[PDB]
Amino acid sequence: MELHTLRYIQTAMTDPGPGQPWFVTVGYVDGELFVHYNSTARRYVPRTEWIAAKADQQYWDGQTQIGQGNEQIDRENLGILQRRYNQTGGSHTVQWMYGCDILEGGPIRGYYQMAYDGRDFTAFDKGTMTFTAAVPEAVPTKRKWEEESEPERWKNYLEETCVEWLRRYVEYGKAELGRRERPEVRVWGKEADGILTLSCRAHGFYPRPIVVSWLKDGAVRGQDAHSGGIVPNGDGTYHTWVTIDAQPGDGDKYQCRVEHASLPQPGLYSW
Amino acid sequence: DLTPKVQVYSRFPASAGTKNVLNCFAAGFHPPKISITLMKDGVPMEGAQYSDMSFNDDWTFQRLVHADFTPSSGSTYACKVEHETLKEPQVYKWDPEF
Amino acid sequence: LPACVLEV
Repeated sequence: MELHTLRYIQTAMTDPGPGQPWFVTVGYVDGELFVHYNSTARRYVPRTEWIAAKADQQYWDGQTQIGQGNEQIDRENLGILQRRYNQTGGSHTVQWMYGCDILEGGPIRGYYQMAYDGRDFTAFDKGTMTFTAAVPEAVPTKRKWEEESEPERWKNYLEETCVEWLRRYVEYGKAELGRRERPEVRVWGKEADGILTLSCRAHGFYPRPIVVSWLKDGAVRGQDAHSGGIVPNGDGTYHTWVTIDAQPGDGDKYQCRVEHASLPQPGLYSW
Repeated sequence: DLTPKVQVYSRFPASAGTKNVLNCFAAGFHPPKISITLMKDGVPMEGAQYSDMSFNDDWTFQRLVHADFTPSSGSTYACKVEHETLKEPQVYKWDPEF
Repeated sequence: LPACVLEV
């Protein structure tokens, strides 16, 4: 089944750090970064080759207008929220995430959520056409938005607009999104204090999902198994590492197994 | 507020004399202001690139810093991380695995 | 295409 996602996330900070823009928006198609805006450049730029190639100038112009408008709004939001919370300066952040998921072309979800200082603030519930106030300070926002018919507006963005563009993007980048990049795998060992820690590292795979298991003479022994999760490289591919603690001299006993879309049969690796 | 969880790794399985990319990834932290510095033998590496601010499903921020480099067996590589949640800079060592 | 968020 063909599953695709479109996701925008937006960050407005009072304290982004030296040299850093205080406002940033980025968009993802199937988890892959493809557009970017920040308050420094003040325009939307492509982050994949396929969006840069298939989109025209009017697309970027119009999107840049959206980005600038969002910046001005969140500039104001930061001020409104700090006063509502009785906070003067220091460090505060607004976060937005919203988007849609399609399966076989049909929408299966649409979300629009906000957080303040790292905590849920509001979430759109599309089913009941209501906004949820997660904290007392969000109650006037809920009341304001539902008063101005924001539910209908976000219902049509999420069910029509978001979905339409997602279907467009997936066709633009069909070859790229469906690409396969095979990991290079290395098993390494380090003994310290009567404990041999065996490491298995998968380098540069795409797509993101992967299963890396430690097999102890054939059986999926995930007891000592510590996974570092899946982490990104700078080049659009991913990385993961999984360790297992063993007894000294028990190294040729363990096998690393890597299951990934680029590998027709699972890879087996050892020290 | 949430402390950064940090991993250091290279793009390719590293080899002597072979061009590569050194990565330092920090995730799971609040507030988003953070300092991430790649170090070679206790000296900042030139040419570091920084990912644009972004965050996960659970609102926690993450950032990747990466730089082209050719790993020397004679050298030590690390990622130095500073964040409000930590009293002192935290240093994460790269294992070359060669 | 992104949307416009709204003032809180």
